Amino acid sequence: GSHMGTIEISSPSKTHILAFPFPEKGHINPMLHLCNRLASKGFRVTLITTISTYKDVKNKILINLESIPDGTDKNLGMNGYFNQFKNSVTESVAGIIEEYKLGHDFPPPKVLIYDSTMPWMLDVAHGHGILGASLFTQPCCVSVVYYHMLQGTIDFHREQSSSSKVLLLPCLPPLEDRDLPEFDYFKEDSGFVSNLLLNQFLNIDKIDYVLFNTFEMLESEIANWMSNKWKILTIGPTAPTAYLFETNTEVCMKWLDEREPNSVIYVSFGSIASLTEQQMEEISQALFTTNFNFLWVVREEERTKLPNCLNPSSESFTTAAGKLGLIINWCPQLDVLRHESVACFMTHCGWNSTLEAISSGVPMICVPQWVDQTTNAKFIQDVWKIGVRVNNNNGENGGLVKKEEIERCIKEVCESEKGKELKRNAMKWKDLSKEAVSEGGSSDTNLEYFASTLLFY
Ligand SMILES: C[C@]12CC[C@H](O)C[C@H]1CC[C@@H]1[C@@H]2CC[C@]2(C)[C@@H](C3=CC(=O)OC3)CC[C@]12O
Ligand SMILES: O=c1ccn([C@@H]2O[C@H](COP(=O)(O)OP(=O)(O)O)[C@@H](O)[C@H]2O)c(=O)[nH]1
Repeated sequence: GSHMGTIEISSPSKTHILAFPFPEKGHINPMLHLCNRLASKGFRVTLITTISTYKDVKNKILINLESIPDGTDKNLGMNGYFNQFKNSVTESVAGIIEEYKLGHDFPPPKVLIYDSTMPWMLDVAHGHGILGASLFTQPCCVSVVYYHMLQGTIDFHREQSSSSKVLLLPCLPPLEDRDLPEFDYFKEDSGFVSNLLLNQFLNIDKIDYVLFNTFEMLESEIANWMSNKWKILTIGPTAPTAYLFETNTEVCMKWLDEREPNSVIYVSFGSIASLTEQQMEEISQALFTTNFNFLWVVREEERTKLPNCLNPSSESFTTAAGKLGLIINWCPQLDVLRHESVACFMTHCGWNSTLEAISSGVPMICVPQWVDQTTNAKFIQDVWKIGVRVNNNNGENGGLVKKEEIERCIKEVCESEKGKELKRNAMKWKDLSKEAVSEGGSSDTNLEYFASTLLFY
């Protein structure tokens, strides 16, 4: 009694978060993990995705799901394709924000978490009166290389046949030419892919929340350098400690359950990369002669590039070394990596696979293909010391990696005493990533900072 007044409560359950990943699995997956964490804190979370990825996201998922049209003419070059994409999703998401601003079941949107490679989405959020959070899907270390490239002072031009160069940037180890992000692979479209990653920093000072899927201890020096400059929040890994529903889960878990512990080489080049027939044959011949079992993901659209001596969703093998192999179109990667049967991970070093391996304690054989995969491999081998990087036959990044070189790297990681060290290092980093996302860890604290401040008056 006695008093008279109204109390108003701002809590996660009446706070509405919008999330909009770039429509590729290396962008969708870290976003979905973050959304799962945010729903667990009680927030209302709506995931917006393009119609052509919608069924994939639906199969994987508390989370409200909205589709938007693709904006993909499929007939234009990369520049016109992306600009149509930008225009379509700009009006699409603006529309959704406004429906929800006038709705009554849901709270009005408080923030839009958008993919860092769609920086024009900050203009949509701010133009419609809500906060913007930019989710980077690459590590801090390679992201700052893009910032220095955008600043245009340092010369990143390279004529690698004339001389060799080493680049020193603040709070980064020296970077050889092969350590830089790889854009020449894209040939005529190299400038476009380049611009797309440089432009992540066009509005960096206007972003309300700068979110990186990494943990501070993994990237201490450069994260501090970026925290001083832009007040970033390292919130990773967004994947949980010991999930997304992936395909072939029961098949892969049953197969791995029937293998000896620490006996399986897990091989994946991610969702996008496509290897030449020659490269596939080098890998095949290594795997069929090594002293280990193997689980090798070859995507459906890549099966025809397999060697002549090998359509079918999966194939089982006894190898020429007496071991067992399984070739499959897709696997639950996080569950595979955390299986006791897995000895090591031959990976293209996409950032999600890298951080999922780190979070799982699995040493890597690095076969980087392009963009940040080269830089990631440099850190895996020489900084975190949890893998070895293959050497391309010719000196180049697009050069063939021979079976003998693959074999050499298997023997080092899996049979040598150096490999036992690499595995010790990987369990150390596994514990540190677990510590970062547990109560009082830097990533747990940073993600709570994001969540708590959303509630502020
Ligand atoms: C570099 C890029 C954008 C930045 C994000 O990190 C996602 C990657 C995926 C790979 C890359 C895109 C940029 C667009 C791409 C060139 C695009 C392609 C168009 C094409 O004809 O071949 C591939 C699909 C995806 C793509 O291959
Ligand atoms: O057989 C597979 C291969 C990949 N992935 C997942 O797909 C993502 C691949 O992203 P990454 O950044 O490693 O490389 P990209 O596909 O973008 O080249 C990661 O979340 C993997 O966990 C998977 O679930 N099953």
